[PDB]
Amino acid sequence: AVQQNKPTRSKRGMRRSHDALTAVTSLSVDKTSGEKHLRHHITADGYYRGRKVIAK
Amino acid sequence: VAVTVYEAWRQLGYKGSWWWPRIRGP
Amino acid sequence: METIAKHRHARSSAQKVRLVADLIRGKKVSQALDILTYTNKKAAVLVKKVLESAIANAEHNDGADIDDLKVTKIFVDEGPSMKRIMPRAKGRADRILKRTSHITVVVSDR
Amino acid sequence: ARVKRGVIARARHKKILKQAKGYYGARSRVYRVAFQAVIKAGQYAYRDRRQRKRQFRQLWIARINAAARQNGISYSKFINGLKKASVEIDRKILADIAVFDKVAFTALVEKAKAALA
RNA sequence: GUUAAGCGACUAAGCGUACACGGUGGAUGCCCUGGCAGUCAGAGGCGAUGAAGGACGUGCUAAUCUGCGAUAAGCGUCGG
RNA sequence: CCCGGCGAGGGGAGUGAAAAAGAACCUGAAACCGUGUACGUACAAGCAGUGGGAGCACGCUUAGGCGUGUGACUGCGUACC
RNA sequence: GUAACGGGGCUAAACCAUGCACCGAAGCUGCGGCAGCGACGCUUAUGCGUUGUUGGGUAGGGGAGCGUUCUGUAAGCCUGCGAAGGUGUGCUGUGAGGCAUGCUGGAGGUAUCAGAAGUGCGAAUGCUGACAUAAGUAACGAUAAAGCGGGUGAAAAGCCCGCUCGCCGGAAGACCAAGGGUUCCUGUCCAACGUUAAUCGGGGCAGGGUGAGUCGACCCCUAAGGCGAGGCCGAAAGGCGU
Repeated sequence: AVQQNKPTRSKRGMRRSHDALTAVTSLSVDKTSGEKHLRHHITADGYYRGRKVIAK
Repeated sequence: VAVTVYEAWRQLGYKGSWWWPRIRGP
Repeated sequence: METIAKHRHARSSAQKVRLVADLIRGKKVSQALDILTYTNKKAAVLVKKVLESAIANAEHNDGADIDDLKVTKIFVDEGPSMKRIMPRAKGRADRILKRTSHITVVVSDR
Repeated sequence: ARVKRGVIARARHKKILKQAKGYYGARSRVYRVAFQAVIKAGQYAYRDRRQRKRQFRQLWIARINAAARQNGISYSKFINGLKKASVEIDRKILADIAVFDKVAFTALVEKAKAALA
């Protein structure tokens, strides 16, 4: 099956109105090192909730 | 480097199909 | 003061890059950087490099104090395309487009 | 001896496309569609230049009828009386008076009613 | 001041039209040591003393054109 | 000289009458794709215009009023060869 | 799907007879403008007046025009104080059109009256280039299968080391011939190529690498068959043969 008429740029724009992205809206600050990270994830140097995880 | 070149191929098709019965045959 | 950085002939379709572009339109640079740090997209890397280059340009050539910059304008244009050939069944051939894009970022202390 | 059609064609296409401003979609961007749109607009303008007069006379008659019934008589008998009294005021002026001057219209109604009776 | 009844601006996920500024693309104008049709002259053939046409070589030189042939971008002699 | 991977691409400085003449290089139209500003649009049914017409914005004007853009609501109206 | 008044509705807003009003078309009249054809006058010739009348149109016939590129008038006229071209705005004619001017551009253009045409594009499943749509959709090529630690690096699911796991094993192992022609090995690079990334590659660039009295070609001998001095045939070209 194929189209019978060329759809317009208006219809193309309308279909894409649900395609936008969303930001994380917030980060967390570690208690000791003070760096930022996602919640429930370790920091870039192996810190999590003050403790010092492996940091390989 | 950073210079690009190409060509084309246009052998089209070779018909001979419609292996099913005719639309409004005899 | 207006400062500009550009990336031309970037290897990505403009439609895919425009999704990341509007996440930061109108933000302060400090939060724009960390927004771009945590988006899992290929285009985020390109946009972040352009933004950092623009900040460095503004700081070195013209006046300093990156603490008062905002992203005033940002837009993506379409660059030239490369054409290739992909074979299909029964001896047909198809044309493939490899699209590029241009990226522009403007920052301003005002 | 050899003549190139480069400049004249562009001039004609721009001339046509200039008077298609404001039309929706391809009707203001593409020459083939815009040409048909402009022709049809011309035809419509020619026809409406005649429909306008009918529409306005209709509106005037409606307003005069309303005012006359306000004063206690219908449109048909009103203008019959005005003809019998030999008054030549036309319908545009009558409608204007009916809206903007309530006393002169009452005087006209009195005169028509007197002539008719 | 409180109750009722009536009437009612401010939204834009996106979309339209107009204008301002851009991108892509290579039309238009202006060019020309490249072609086309002629007039007036010239010459109407080259080859067993090895032709037409080629292969391989040849430089301070990787390559490719232009010359040249183990005397190989050249050797002698007479003139400019 | 600066950002970057001792990148690609940029921003300054300098040459030049001109770099919006920077080698993807005279001039650079159209389709097509974007960013910004004004107006309209989430109770409304069809060749998308045409006749009538509030409201809003901007400019001029000595009020008077004009000019430009948009266009709620409403009569008529089934492309071209 | 009401569905045999266009609807709502109607006991007159139905039917018959009589009468007077009004609505209603690009028809007719009023006001302004254009053009054709006559008649009569003036010029007593172009033309200018008085009137009367006409102006829907396919196939088709007749009459007047606009614009483009070249030659003459042209060693003239315009133009670096800004030409052709591009892009806006404002005037003007019944039309094809014309004129003026702001921005861009950076060296050519042509009154007037004549002459000649590769002289005007929306359609031909027309020709050539560029760019859209479907759509950021279908697919990424055998269902033999992968897990972890270390290294290098701007960046490691895929590269290099190590330990496990799985697959083939009259092959998916090892030699040749035909065919190909540097794909072989080392160092360097990641633009393009690899259906993803790539630090890797049969990719880019630069060096290196093939050693024969006995292996094989060449060489001696002939098969099928080819060519063939003389010869026999055949308009020529040629056919068949010792």
